[PDB]
Amino acid sequence: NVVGLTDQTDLFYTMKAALGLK
Amino acid sequence: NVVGLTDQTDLFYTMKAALGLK
Amino acid sequence: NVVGLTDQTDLFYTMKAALGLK
Amino acid sequence: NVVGLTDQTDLFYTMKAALGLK
Amino acid sequence: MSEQNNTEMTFQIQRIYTKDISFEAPNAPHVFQKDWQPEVKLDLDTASSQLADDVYEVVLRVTVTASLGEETAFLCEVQQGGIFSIAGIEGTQMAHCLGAYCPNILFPYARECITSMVSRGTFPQLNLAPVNFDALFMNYLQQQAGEGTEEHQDA
Amino acid sequence: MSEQNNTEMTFQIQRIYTKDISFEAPNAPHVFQKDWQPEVKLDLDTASSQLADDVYEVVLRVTVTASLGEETAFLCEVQQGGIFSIAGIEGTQMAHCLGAYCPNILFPYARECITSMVSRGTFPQLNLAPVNFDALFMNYLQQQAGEGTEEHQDA
Amino acid sequence: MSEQNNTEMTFQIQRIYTKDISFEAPNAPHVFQKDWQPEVKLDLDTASSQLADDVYEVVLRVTVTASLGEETAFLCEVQQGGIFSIAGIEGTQMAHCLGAYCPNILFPYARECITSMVSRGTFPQLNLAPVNFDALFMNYLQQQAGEGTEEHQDA
Amino acid sequence: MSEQNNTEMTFQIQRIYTKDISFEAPNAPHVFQKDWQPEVKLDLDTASSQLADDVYEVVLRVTVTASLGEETAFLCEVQQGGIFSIAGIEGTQMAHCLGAYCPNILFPYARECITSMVSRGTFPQLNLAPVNFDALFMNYLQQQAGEGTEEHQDA
Repeated sequence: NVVGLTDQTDLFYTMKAALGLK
Repeated sequence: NVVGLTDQTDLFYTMKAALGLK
Repeated sequence: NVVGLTDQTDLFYTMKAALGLK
Repeated sequence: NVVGLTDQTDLFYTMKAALGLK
Repeated sequence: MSEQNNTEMTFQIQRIYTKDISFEAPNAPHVFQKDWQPEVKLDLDTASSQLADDVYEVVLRVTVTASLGEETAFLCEVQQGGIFSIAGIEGTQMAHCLGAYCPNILFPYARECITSMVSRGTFPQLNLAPVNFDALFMNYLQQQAGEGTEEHQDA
Repeated sequence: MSEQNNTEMTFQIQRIYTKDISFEAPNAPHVFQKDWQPEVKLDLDTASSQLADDVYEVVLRVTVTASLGEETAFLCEVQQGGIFSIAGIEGTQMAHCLGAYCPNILFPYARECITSMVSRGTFPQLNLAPVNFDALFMNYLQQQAGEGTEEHQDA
Repeated sequence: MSEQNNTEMTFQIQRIYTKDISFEAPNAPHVFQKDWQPEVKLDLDTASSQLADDVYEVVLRVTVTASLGEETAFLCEVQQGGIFSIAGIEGTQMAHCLGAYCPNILFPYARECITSMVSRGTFPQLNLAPVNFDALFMNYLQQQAGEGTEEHQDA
Repeated sequence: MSEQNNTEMTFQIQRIYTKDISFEAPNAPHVFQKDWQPEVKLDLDTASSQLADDVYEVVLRVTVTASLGEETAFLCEVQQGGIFSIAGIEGTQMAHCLGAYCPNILFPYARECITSMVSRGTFPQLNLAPVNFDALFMNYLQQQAGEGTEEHQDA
């Protein structure tokens, strides 16, 4: 009401790595 | 051997629970 | 009327299995 | 340099209520 | 398989694990604003699976729901599967094992998978009542049939 | 107007919960850079308490100890309690209530509460195997007989 | 335009809770033949809603795809929702609130919920790394690499 | 010794984990008779440990002592330790990061570990509000004054 987003379905999360499955 | 059956939508019983959820 | 608990001090089950670890 | 700490057991706040006890 | 005599009765649990889990609380913030009056209706469904020769799997789908008429508070459904290494028995005797006893083994696990699920969703704890599938099966079997064969001798 | 079949057992779950939770990895960063070879020493315990007349409190204390030789990785413990209103059965059956039937209810909850703590301390998946405390209690106290399963099915 | 000043702002967490849990193990009975950590593939969606005035309810969606070799192991999806009563922020500040900060609060709970369902499916350990939504949000508003072109010249 | 990494500001979160957890429900079923949100007192205690060169851990101790009526309800404390690779910042700027920002990264996970044990002990949920330790640290530093006779005289 005071505010309102586009409701970002598509995010921006980037990482040069993985979980580290050992 | 101990096999040769199939699936079935419910056995023969639902059960109607009712806790003190107030 | 039925149950009168005192205490319990015996674990007959000494455990003979692991948690999948080696 | 890298480090340079000066920690104390008292920090920020205490709060003997929080949340909103109904 | 090379079977040249008769494999005798055996019950071993190979594995127990949830093959499917589902939780739907779309009206989770709605019921926060509503009065807490849920209709906790249980729905028992059972599935069967042949993994190998004499390796048989039973999946107890415990579908829990709570809906006040038009609005659903939560839905907590768990297909608690269990692989069982069993042999020696078959037919109606086995229909008791896989159709009553084996889902009754899976039932504490499915109970908890739902009980934890509702508590994670910020719904009051739901401990499902102990359902004796075996007793219920006796009613389907031949209307009670026998039951109460508990000889009862201590060590 | 007659005492018809005493053996029905009035069992109702009142409330299941953790009396106590613990996880101890004092050497956690140092033990993470260590060789993985844990001596999985499980310490199981079951203790019961009378709260009121026939109001039965059961607790299941499951402790996991992972020692990589001399070096302990972690010490986790959960005491999964459970209040249960109970009547109908007594003697060796009262002993089997705390002996198996109630710890069996509490067992999957005890398991998940540990595995949570293990994952929090960022160690691998530790899951306790299905222990049928009933079958194991029968050798201890009360050799209990099974279900009165008859041979019959018509469809 | 946004004619609002003074970096005060305010919200209080009204409720944190899971709205959805999902765990589908389609290959499960057969895929366990491969004892290995199944290859992790992450997905993240973020939603919000309006319950009442200044009361916004953000939903964090995490989806984890995993496979042993070239066949599926498990699929675990959780949606950690949360009610937050926000005021003072607007423009870029409100986009930072419901688009980054509000999910970032919900993230530890979504993590423990995924790991729970993976544990229930008897699959290897899953711990997702802390994603700083707020930091990567700041970079989203430019969609470019950071400018720090300098000449240290160390030779 | 990989000391003082000078190639833009470095801050790589290597790991989040619990080094210690303790939940006690001392009077658990007796105190549930008072089914109410217990009077809570939270405590914060900071710690930190150099693991290697530029590798610095922060251990956040988050405590919750709660009580219903004249007796204790629930006890909780979690030492949420976190490994952080820090460089490019030094002295007071690094102390601002390590004694405010890094505990603020540990704080969602600290809260979550507590919240889960409160719901496992079946006490009403504990969603602690998120505090900006960064700004509060600045206002904490500028406090060295002995003026202002705090009397308080009721009549």
